[PDB]
Amino acid sequence: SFRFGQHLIKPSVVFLKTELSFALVNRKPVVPGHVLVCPLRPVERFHDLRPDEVADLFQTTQRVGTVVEKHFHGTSLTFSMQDGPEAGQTVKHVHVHVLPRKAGDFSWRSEEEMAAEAAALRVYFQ
Amino acid sequence: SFRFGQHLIKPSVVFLKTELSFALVNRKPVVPGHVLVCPLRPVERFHDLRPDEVADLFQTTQRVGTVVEKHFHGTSLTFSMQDGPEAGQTVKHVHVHVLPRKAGDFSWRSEEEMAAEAAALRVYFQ
Repeated sequence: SFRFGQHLIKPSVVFLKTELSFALVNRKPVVPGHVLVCPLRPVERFHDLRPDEVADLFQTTQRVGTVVEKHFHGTSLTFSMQDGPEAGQTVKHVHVHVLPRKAGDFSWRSEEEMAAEAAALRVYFQ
Repeated sequence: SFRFGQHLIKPSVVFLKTELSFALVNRKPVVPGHVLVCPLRPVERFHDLRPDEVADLFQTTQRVGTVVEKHFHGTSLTFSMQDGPEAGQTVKHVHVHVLPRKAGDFSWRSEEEMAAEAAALRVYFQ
């Protein structure tokens, strides 16, 4: 349904889609609620996004961060974008990792279980 | 000159200031060209920025990242925002760390030396 690098995400796991971005649940979160926010348009590097895709990528990231920090009971969030091969980018598509954080906080999901974290998450988005 | 948490940055070390954001050189970069991009307005948490401050924080971060990746010869960039106490936020002011990255890449500056990286950097900004 949704394009992410050279993988096709099923909407079942996509919990937000805006005018220019989309958000998905992780097949292997680093921590609970580890979600990703990407631009719909498939570009590998951050300097490739027109300015609007940027305002829309990060406005959406603000929103999502708040939801997962709430739903997953964290008290802080970590945002991180590995921009390019020497920075960690495996899948070649701009993407921000949003991880909720817990006091002294510090794998493989089933298409249906991820499908469950997704529906849970859609609820906070009006 | 510029407010960052409860420290007052001298413009000598500020190399970019937009309509709503500013960028500074690090008194102790983790790697060369480790710069920070913050909202002018002093808020501690990312959900506190109105939407425009967000579009302006991250459009500016796009620009800056490109400059430091160039000037400092990296081939990738790492962007990371420690949003809140349980995520690493020491100084309590929204801020994105932009670090240039190098193939297998992997402290205290003088007000005047930082003042030098700054002037160097201002040059790429028209």
